[PDB]
Amino acid sequence: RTYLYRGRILNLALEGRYEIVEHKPAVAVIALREGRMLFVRQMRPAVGLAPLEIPAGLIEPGEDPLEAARRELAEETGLSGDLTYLFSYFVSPGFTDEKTHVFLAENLKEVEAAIEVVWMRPEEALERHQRGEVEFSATGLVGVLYYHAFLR
Amino acid sequence: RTYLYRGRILNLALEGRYEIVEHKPAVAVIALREGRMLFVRQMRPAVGLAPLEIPAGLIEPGEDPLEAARRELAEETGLSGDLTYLFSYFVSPGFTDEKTHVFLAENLKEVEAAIEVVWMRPEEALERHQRGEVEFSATGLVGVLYYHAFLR
Ligand SMILES: O=C[C@H](O)[C@H](O)[C@H](O)COP(=O)(O)O
Ligand SMILES: O=C[C@H](O)[C@H](O)[C@H](O)COP(=O)(O)O
Ligand SMILES: [Zn+2]
Ligand SMILES: [Zn+2]
Ligand SMILES: [Zn+2]
Ligand SMILES: [Zn+2]
Repeated sequence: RTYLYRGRILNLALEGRYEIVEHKPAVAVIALREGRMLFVRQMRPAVGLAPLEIPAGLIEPGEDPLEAARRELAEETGLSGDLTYLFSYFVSPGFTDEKTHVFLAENLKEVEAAIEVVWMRPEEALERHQRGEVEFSATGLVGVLYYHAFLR
Repeated sequence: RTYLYRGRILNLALEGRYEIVEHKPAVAVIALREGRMLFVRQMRPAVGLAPLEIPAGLIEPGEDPLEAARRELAEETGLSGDLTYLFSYFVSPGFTDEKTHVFLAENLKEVEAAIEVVWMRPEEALERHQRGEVEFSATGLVGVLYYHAFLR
């Protein structure tokens, strides 16, 4: 494990063959309300566009998944609710170790009044994408599929 | 966009603030057969473990998503089938531009006889994970949720 770079949100290392990008673990929050899912959008310079996503972020030091989940929901949408741990996944285990912890939010309450809050019915997000009008981050897609799988 | 590294499967660059890992687009194949989903496992040095995944890989030069999908299914499981484009997503648009194209495979036929082929019912993969016995890559999770959403 030889490091070629130690950055702000990632490190670039080598393990002989493998190029490994170490990355901080992250969280994602799935929230449904009156048939609409809470998506969000922000400019993403890494991809040149603003894909459809759900409240998410990096787990800060001394903070655990749940806590991180709570903070992200509040900082990105100004809402708080009852969170339940659903599952987790490695974004791309082929080169990075970024692991995302997904949560479900219920009984959302306005606790606060350029990260666009986008309430939208999962069915329409799915249609817009199939029509090529909008893109998906892993979180957005997982939010939609999860919904179609367990929240209808 | 200043490059700090140009590697084999990724490039590390800077856009003033942003640390950007350019990555080749990838494909993923969802296949169900007699209630079992076709998962796969391989050692992943980037994460130190072998998460539950579905046939996937990098799109080679001159190859399009579908073609890549076909090749991966065949090289990793020795099967071929009827593939349909489902949707796509950016693994982690926060730092990388890796985009994955997900396909569904049907009417799988053995076209060929350390990437472990793991046939397993999505319900059990889901239970094992909830029990903390197994991890998920984004592809594996998407495969499971997609199944629970549209293939039951
Ligand atoms: O998460 C997997 C990504 O596709 C990585 O880029 C990984 O290195 C790809 O490896 P492979 O082609 O063996 O699936
Ligand atoms: O795909 C998003 C990943 O979490 C990236 O690491 C991204 O840089 C995180 O940014 P933020 O905390 O603003 O969501
Ligand atoms: Zn954030
Ligand atoms: Zn931070
Ligand atoms: Zn491959
Ligand atoms: Zn290759």
